[PDB]
Amino acid sequence: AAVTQSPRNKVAVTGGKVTLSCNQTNNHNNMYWYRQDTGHGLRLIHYSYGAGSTEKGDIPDGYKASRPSQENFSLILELATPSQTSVYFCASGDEGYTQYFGPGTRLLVLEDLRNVTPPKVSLFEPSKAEISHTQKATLVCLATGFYPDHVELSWWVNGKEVHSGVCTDPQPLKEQPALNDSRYSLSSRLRVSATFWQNPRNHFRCQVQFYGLSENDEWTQDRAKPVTQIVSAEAWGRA
Amino acid sequence: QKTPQIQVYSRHPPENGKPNILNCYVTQFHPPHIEIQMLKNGKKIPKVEMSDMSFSKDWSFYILAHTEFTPTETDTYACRVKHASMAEPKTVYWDRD
Amino acid sequence: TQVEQSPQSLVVRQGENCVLQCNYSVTPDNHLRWFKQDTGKGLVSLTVLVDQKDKTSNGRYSATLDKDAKHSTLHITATLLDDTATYICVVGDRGSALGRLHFGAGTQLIVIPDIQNPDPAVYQLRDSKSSDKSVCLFTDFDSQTNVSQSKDSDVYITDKCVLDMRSMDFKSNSAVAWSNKFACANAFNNSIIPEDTFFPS
Amino acid sequence: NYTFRCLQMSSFANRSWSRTDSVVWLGDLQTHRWSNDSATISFTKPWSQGKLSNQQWEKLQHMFQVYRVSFTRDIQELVKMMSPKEDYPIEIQLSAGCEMYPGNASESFLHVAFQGKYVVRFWGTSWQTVPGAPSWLDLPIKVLNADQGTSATVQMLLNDTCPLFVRGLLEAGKSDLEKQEKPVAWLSSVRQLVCHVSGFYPKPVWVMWMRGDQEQQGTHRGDFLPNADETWYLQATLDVEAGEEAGLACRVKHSSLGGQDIILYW
Ligand SMILES: CCCCCCCCCCCCCCCCCCCCCCCCCC(=O)N[C@@H](CO[C@H]1O[C@H](CO)[C@H](O)[C@H](O)[C@H]1O)[C@H](O)[C@H](O)CCCC(=O)Nc1ccc(CCCCC)cc1
Ligand SMILES: *[C@@H]1O[C@H](CO[C@@H]2O[C@@H](C)[C@@H](O)[C@@H](O)[C@@H]2O)[C@@H](O[C@@H]2O[C@H](CO)[C@@H](O[C@@H]3O[C@H](CO)[C@@H](O)[C@H](O[C@H]4O[C@H](CO)[C@@H](O)[C@H](O)[C@@H]4O)[C@@H]3O)[C@H](O)[C@H]2NC(C)=O)[C@H](O)[C@H]1NC(C)=O
Ligand SMILES: *[C@@H]1O[C@H](CO)[C@@H](O)[C@H](O)[C@H]1NC(C)=O
Ligand SMILES: *[C@@H]1O[C@H](CO)[C@@H](O)[C@H](O)[C@H]1NC(C)=O
Ligand code: NA
Ligand code: NA
Ligand code: NA
Ligand code: NA
Ligand code: NA
Ligand code: NA
Repeated sequence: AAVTQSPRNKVAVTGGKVTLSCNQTNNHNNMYWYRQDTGHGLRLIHYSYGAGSTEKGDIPDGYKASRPSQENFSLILELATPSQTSVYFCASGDEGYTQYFGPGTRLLVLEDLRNVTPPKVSLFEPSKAEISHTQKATLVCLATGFYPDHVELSWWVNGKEVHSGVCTDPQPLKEQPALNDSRYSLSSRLRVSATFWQNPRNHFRCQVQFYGLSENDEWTQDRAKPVTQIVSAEAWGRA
Repeated sequence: QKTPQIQVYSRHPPENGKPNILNCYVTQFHPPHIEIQMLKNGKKIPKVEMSDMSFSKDWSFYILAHTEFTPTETDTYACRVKHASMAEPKTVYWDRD
Repeated sequence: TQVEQSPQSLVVRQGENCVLQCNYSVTPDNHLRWFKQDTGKGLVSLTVLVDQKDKTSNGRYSATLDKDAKHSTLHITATLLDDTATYICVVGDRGSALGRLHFGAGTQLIVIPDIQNPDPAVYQLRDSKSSDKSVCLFTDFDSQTNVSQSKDSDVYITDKCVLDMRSMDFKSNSAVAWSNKFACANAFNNSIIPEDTFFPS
Repeated sequence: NYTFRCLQMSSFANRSWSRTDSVVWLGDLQTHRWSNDSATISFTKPWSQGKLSNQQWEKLQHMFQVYRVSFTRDIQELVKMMSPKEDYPIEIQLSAGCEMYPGNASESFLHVAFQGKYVVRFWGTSWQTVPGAPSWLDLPIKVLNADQGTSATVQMLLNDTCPLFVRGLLEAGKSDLEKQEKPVAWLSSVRQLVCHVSGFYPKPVWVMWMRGDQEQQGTHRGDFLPNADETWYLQATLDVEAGEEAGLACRVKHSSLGGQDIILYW
C-alpha cells in the first residue's frame, strides 16, 4: 500500500499560499497529515474519513485541509508563516490501525526571498597520485554560492543514478559565517575503481536539484530569477 | 420521541395526620433528559429522592421519585414533569386513594 | 508528552550491540511500533508488538514489550554503519482506525565504522573545465582522526564523511578543503593529522 | 432463573458534551450504579462484589474505567466518519449480561440500541447488525470488528466472566434474593372500586374482587409499580353500579402470607 506526496521540497515566502498534496491509490477511506519538528514526535494536524470530510487533529491552527476525492488529501497554508517550516508526512489507512506513510515534504518559509540564489556546480577529477597509490579514483563535486540550503545532490553514471561509493556532507557549510543571509557550499565524493574511471565510455555527472522560486513568484531585482532548477557538472573517463 | 406516563401512589395506606411516603413513577419516555418535581399545594417539595434512571426490555426509560409526606383534609400533592415530547409540563395530582 | 525515549543519542562502534528504551503513559495501549528514519528520509517500520508480554525479531533487530510496566526495548545486534539513524517509538491506542498514534521524539544512533587498512593521504584534484581551480582531498584516515575547521575564513573545510564501496566491501573517510586565496600541503595544518600521511610530488 | 443486566445509557448532545450512566440489576434488585460523575463503580448491596477477591474486582473495574473513556471517544469519532448523514444529538443504550439456568447453564448477551432502536449485538466472536438496522451501520461494524483485542476481551466477558461472577452473586446475595415481604392492602373508590396492595416481594401476587367465594371477572389489575424500598405496588380495579357494593371483597394471595390470605370487605 503506497502513498505519494508532492511537492517533495518547497521554499515559500511569508504571507504566501502553500498547498501540500498527498495521493494514495489503495482505496483507503482514511488519510492523515502530520508535521515533524526536532525535539518532538510527529504531531497530527488534520485528518479525513472520506471525500468531503476533514477533521481537526491536535495542532490544526494555521492549516486548512481538503479532501476532494478518495485519492487526494491536501494541506493548505493560506497565510504561510516561518513557524510552519517543518517536514510534513501524509498517511493513509483502511479500517485497521496501520497507517502507511508517504516519504515526507520539506517546507521552508522565509521572511523574504531577496537572497535566494541557485548554486554553481563544479566537478573535480581524480588525482593521478591517488590512482597509482590506491587503484581507486575519487571524484569531488562542489556546489557553491546558493541560498537557501534546500539542495538534493546526486551522482549519475551513464544516465543512471549511483549510490555505492558516494557520500555527501550532511549539512551545507556557510561561505560567510559572519553575515546574516550567508550563501552555502556543499560537497560530495564519488569513489570508483581506477579501471572504471579509466574507461572513456563512462560519463560521470554530478547533479544538484535546487529548490527556489516558482514561475508565479514576484521578482524585482536585476539578476536572473532564481527558480527551482537543476545545475550539473560532468566529465568522461580517460586512460 | 415518546410521551411520559406518570403515576402517583402512596407506600402505606393514607391516613390524615399520619406520616407516609409518596411515590412518583415516570415511565415510557425518550430521550432520557427529564425534569421531575413533586409539589405540595403547587410549591416544590425540598427533600425529594430520585432512583437512578434505568430502562426496560423495550428500551424505554423509567425513574422513581419519592418523598416523605403527611396527608391532610386540605393539602394537595402532585407530580410535575417537563420533557421535550410535551409542549407544556404535565401535572398529575395524587387522588387521595 | 506521553511517549519518552532514552537515550536521546548514543555513539557506538561497528559490531557492538545497543539497547533503545521507550516508556509511555498512553492509555489504552493496543500496540507499539518501532520505526527507523535515515537522515532526510521517511519512516521504515522495523516491528510491531501487540501482546501483554511480547517479543519480536527481524534480523538483527529484536524487541520486547511489557504492557504492565509500559515499557519497550529495541535491541540491535552487531551494529553496522547503515544503522546510523533516528529510531522512533509509536504507541497506538486502538486496534482500529479509530486510534490515534502517539509518537516519541526518537533516539539518535551513530555507528562509527571500522576502517581496516588506513592509508592517510592528501591529494589535489582539478576542475574538469577550468583547470586553474582545485580542491584538496584528505582521505583514507581511520576513525580516531579528527578534522578541524579552518583558521583562515577564506579557506573552507568540510566535516569528515564515510563512503562505502559496496561491491568491494570497502569503507573510507574523507574531507575536502578549498579556497580562492592556498596549497594542499598547508590545507590541513590546523588538524592533528597522522605522521605517516602521504603528500605526493 | 435470574437475569443479570448491565445497562448503559449514553447521551451525546453535540461534539463537546456527553454523559454515560450505568446501573446493574440481578432480577429486580439493583446491585451496582455507575454515575458519569464517579470514577468508580458503586455497590448498592453489601454482596455486590460477589465471590470476587478485591484484586479480581480492581482489575475488572479498571477494564470498565478504560472502556468508558474509550467508548466515549469512539462514538464521537464514528460520528465524524458517517457525517453529514448521521449527527447529534445521539442516545446509545447497551444491555449486556447473562441469564442463569439450573446446573451450570447460561446464555450471555450484548445488545446495543441507537436512538431507541435495537440495531447491533455481539454474537459469537464479532459485532453484527440485527434485522431492520439501517445499512450505514455496516461501516461502524466493519471498524469495530477490526479491533481484535476488544473482541477477545468481550468474548471472555460474555463467555466466562459473566456467568462465573453471577453464580457468586447468587450465593453471596441469597438472603436478599429470597426475601419475603408482606403486602398490606386497602380499599377506595371513584363507579369504580380500587384494591391497593403494597409492600410485597417477590413480584408474583394474585389479587381478585369477590362476592363471598365468586371471582368477579370484571377485575382489571394495573401494572406492577415499584416502591423506593425494593418492594412492589399493585392496584386491582372493578367497575360497579352505584349502590351495588354490598358484600364485595378484595382477596390477596402472596407467598409471604403462608396460607393466611388478606380479605377486605367493603
Ligand atoms: C457484561 C459483563 C458482566 C460481568 C461484569 C460484572 C459487573 C460489574 C459491574 C459493571 C458496571 C458497568 C457496566 C456498564 C455496561 C458496559 C457493558 C459493555 C461492556 C463490554 C465492552 C467492554 C470492552 C472492553 C474493551 C475496550 O475497552 N475496548 C475499547 C478500548 O480498546 C482498546 O484498548 C484495549 C485494551 O484496553 C485493546 O487493546 C483494544 O484492542 C483497543 O482498541 C474500544 O475503544 C471499544 O471499541 C469500546 C467501544 C465498544 C462499544 O460498545 N462499541 C460500539 C458498539 C455499537 C456502536 C453502534 C453505534 C454507532 C454510532 C454512530 C458503536 C460502538
Ligand atoms: C465464546 O462463545 C462463542 C459462542 O457463544 C455465543 O456467543 C457469545 C458471544 C454469547 O452470546 C454466548 O452466550 C453464545 O452462546 C464462541 O463463538 C464460536 O467461535 C468459533 C471458533 O472460535 C466459531 O467457529 C467458526 O465457525 C465458522 C462458521 O461461521 C467457521 O467458518 C470456522 O471454521 C474455520 O475456522 C476454524 C478456526 O476457528 C478452522 O479450524 C477451520 O478449519 C475453519 O477454517 C469456525 O469453526 C463459531 O462460529 C462461534 N459461534 C458462534 C455462535 O458464532 C467463541 O469462540 C467463544 N470464545 C471464547 C474465547 O471462549
Ligand atoms: C452542547 O450541549 C449542551 C447540553 O445540551 C449545551 O448546554 C452546550 O451549550 C452545547 N455546546 C455546544 C458547543 O454546542
Ligand atoms: C462525564 O465524565 C467525563 C469524564 O470524567 C467528563 O469529561 C464529562 O464532562 C462528564 N459529563 C458531564 C455532562 O458532566
Ligand atoms: Na512535530
Ligand atoms: Na534552496
Ligand atoms: Na551521467
Ligand atoms: Na529509544
Ligand atoms: Na590514500
Ligand atoms: Na476513537
